Amino acid sequence: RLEREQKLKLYQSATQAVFQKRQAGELDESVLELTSQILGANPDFATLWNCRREVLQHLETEKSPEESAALVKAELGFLESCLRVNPKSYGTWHHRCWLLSRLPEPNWARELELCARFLEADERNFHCWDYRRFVAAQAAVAPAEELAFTDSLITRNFSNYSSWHYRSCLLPQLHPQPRLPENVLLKELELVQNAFFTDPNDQSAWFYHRWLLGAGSGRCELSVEKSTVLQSELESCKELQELEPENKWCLLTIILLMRALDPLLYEKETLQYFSTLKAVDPMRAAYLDDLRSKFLLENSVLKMEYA
Amino acid sequence: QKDVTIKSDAPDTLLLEKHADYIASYGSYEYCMSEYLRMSGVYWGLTVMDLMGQLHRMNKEEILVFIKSCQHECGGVSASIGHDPHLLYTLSAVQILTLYDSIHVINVDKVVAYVQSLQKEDGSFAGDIWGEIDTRFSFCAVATLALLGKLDAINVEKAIEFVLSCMNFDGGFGCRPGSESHAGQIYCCTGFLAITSQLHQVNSDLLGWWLCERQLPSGGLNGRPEKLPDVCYSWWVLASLKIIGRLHWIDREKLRSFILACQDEETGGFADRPGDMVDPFHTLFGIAGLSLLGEEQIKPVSPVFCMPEEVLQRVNVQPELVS
Ligand SMILES: CN(C(=O)[C@H](Cc1cnc[nH]1)NC(=O)OCc1ccccc1)[C@@H](Cc1ccccc1)C(=O)N[C@@H](Cc1c[nH]c2ccccc12)C(=O)NO
Ligand SMILES: [Ca+2]
Ligand SMILES: [Zn+2]
Repeated sequence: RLEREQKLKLYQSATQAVFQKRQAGELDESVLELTSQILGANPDFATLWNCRREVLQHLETEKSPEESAALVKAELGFLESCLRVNPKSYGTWHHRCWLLSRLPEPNWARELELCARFLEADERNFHCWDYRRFVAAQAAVAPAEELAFTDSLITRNFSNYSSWHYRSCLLPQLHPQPRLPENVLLKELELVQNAFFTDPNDQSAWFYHRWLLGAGSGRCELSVEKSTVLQSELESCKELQELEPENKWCLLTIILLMRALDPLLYEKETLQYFSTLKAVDPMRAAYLDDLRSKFLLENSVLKMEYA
Repeated sequence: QKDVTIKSDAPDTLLLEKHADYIASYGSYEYCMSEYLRMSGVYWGLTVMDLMGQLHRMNKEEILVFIKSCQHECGGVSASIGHDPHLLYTLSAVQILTLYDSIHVINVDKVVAYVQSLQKEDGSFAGDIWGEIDTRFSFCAVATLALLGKLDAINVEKAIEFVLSCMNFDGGFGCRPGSESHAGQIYCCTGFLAITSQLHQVNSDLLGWWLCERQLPSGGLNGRPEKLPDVCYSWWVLASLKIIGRLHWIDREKLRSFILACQDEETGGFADRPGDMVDPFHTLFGIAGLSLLGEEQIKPVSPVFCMPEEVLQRVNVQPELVS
């Protein structure tokens, strides 16, 4: 308690000191000193990151190339130390981006490795994924390399929502149309199916799978291979349903598969599965009723299309 | 899987009088450490007091002077005196002045010029002169301008194009193009799309599903898959659902019980989760959540602006929602 009273007065005094120096136009290393003592514990104090940038911008004008490189290397170390303490601060990640974007010869390979390290610690850190995308763009890293990165992350352990998300963005880049190709789609279906049969509680694979089911070319355009793959998925989900009777993701996916295969032919079973799913996932009853209503309306329209 | 377990002696009734008392006395260690967001802190306190019918217990004249002293020569508003201007605190300031019907306390023309100056060629907005790009700031920009009646000052079509480029495979939105979906970002982007009349471009059934899957067995909502529930993500999720006409897709009673369990019966205020330390941020979002769920003791709240609807009716800024 008294230590907090100590820290508070130390931050307070350092803060006043920085503001005081700022009005005076004293853009020097003493400010870097003061802010380092505040930003470590309080990285969300954005005005202090602004002060550091004003100081660094000022100092580069009135110092040698070698002196400015030294200041930049000291900044990279300070930033890394801040990130280790709080890897989820917008201000710290932005300052690192601001810094790297103005360097003459930035080492992007080192930055990609920084990202790999932080993603080992927290594979869901969206600040780090965002930074990695920034570095990948700057360094002109190809989508295929990043696709390789995501697979290792997905297979080596769980916590995969962020990795699947990244794939959803990378795949369309490997096949850019101004809606994935079927060969690509079939491979992704295989990969994601492994995922949710490895961990059927992992919601992330199920969310990505629902996307892949929509990313096709249509039910009356079903190829023999895709038709067979989806029917196989359907049977494999029924298998899982036996092993995990409380698993709602597999029940929803069964409904979605029957939709993808033949809405009218599977109408009976679709309605049966809605009843089971609502029993198993009652908090979603309202959602499921609206989905069922939408499906029954689609079916009425399909039936009226009859010649 | 990851969830909280609510205990059977958790509060189960709304303690409004205690909440007004808590906010009325707030700011008489963490207070001084959060001075970098003071303007937003003031907004949270005033808005929740107004939702509870208690705004008069706050100090209007003192806040109006503080706001004027936080507007910089460039037109932007800072979080506190001597701090730097930012879109976040510019919005907060304008929300406060709207609550108080005192917009001409600051220089509106310069606010408009500041917001206008932060738009980039791709339609995005930086938060300030240092260039951080985030859909949060697209929302701050249009919400600020909407409240001032000056939405026409920015490039709206390019702003729309940028926000839509942030829409993801799952129907949600992230910070920037390619960023992962997050409830906070979804709230900002659906708010943005409500203000700019573009809700028809949202896949409401897909996003609605992603949002209702945020509800955990405890009744609380998380902000993305595999995270613990929190009384504030609970708010971003519900406001987004209301904007897209899918509020009924969550279990209202279970969520209401979770929110009420986050109250501190002794001190007043809400915490992020039951038993934790309260703060004005979670007090606002807990009370705002309860209002959206139809709590009679609380004023109707705008899901777009998180201000009382009666205030928005007054300035005639009421975005049409999906339903
Ligand atoms: C900067 N903030 C945060 O980082 C919080 C942290 C937190 C929340 N719950 C537990 N910890 N995070 C947060 O508010 O997430 C919000 C958000 C909003 C939009 C996009 C992404 C994230 C919070 C404050 C805070 C800090 C630390 C601890 C608790 C609250 C914050 O200021 N959020 C902003 C979010 C925001 C951005 N634009 C807005 C427009 C209207 C309303 C809100 C906002 C806010 O409420 N402004 O008025
Ligand atoms: Ca008063
Ligand atoms: Zn919270």
